Amino acid sequence: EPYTTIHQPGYCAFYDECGKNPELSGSLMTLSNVSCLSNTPARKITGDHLILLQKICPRLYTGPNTQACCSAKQLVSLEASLSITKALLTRCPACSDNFVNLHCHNTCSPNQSLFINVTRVAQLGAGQLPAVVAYEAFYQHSFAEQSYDSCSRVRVPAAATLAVGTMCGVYGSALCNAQRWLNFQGDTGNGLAPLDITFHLLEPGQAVGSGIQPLNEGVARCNESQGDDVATCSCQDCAASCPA
Ligand SMILES: *[C@@H]1O[C@H](CO)[C@@H](O)[C@H](O)[C@H]1NC(C)=O
Ligand SMILES: *[C@@H]1O[C@H](CO)[C@@H](O)[C@H](O)[C@H]1NC(C)=O
Repeated sequence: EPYTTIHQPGYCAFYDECGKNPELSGSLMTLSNVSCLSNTPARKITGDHLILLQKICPRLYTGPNTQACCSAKQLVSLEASLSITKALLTRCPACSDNFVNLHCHNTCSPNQSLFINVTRVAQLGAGQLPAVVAYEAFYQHSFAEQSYDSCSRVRVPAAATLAVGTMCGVYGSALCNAQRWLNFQGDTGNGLAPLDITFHLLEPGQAVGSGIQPLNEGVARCNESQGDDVATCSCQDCAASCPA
C-alpha cells in the first residue's frame, strides 16, 4: 500500500502527533512524538498556532494568510528535537537559521508532499490514523550543499571545535559531507532523529519523471546580513566572510 500517493503543492504528507516511536528503544528520554499519516490539504494557521510557527519556523510565516502542514503540537516536538543541535550553532545565526529551516520545511511546508514520501508507518492506537515512522526527503543537491557550506566552518560555542564534526558519525570534519551530515541527522542509531529520514540529494536530471519535486529553498549566506540586523558571521566561522 502506498502512503504518500498525492504529491501536490498545498498538500501535506503527515499532520498532528500520534505518539511514541516504537522502533526507538527506551534508552534516552525521547523529546519528540511521531506524526500521523495524513495525505491531506494544508491547514490555515491562526491564533496561538501562528505565533509558534512564526517563532519556531520564521521563514514559513507568510503573513496573515499562512498555510502549513504541522499542528501546534508538532512545532513543540520540532523545537524539542532541534534544541541539541541549535545549541552547537549559536555562534552563527544564519547557519542556525538554515539548519532549522531545513527541518521546518520537512515538517511544516504547505507543499511538503512534493519532496516528502513516507516509506514506513506504524499503527499506534485503535481507530487512530497510522503513525509515520520512516520517510524520505528529496532535496536539490545545491540546496543541501549550500545549507552544509553555511555550517561547515562554524565553531562550537567558546571552542575551536567544528560543530559539523560533532555531527558526522564516524567521519570527522575532514571527511564530512553535505550528504553524510544529513544522513546522521535522520539516523536513529545516531540517537538524533525521532524517526528514519532518508535524504536524497538530486540534480535536476535525476528528478525527471520521478513524480516528485525536490526542495530548493533559499539558504542564507553567512557573509550576508539577514533582515535589517546588518550582522554577519565571523571569518573564523564563515569562509565566505573572509578576508576578515
Ligand atoms: C506524546 O504523546 C503523549 C500521549 O499522547 C502526550 O502526553 C504528549 O503530549 C505527546 N507529545 C509530547 C510533547 O511528548
Ligand atoms: C515512495 O514510497 C513508495 C513505497 O516505498 C515507493 O514505492 C515510491 O517509489 C516512493 N516514491 C519515490 C521514490 O519517489
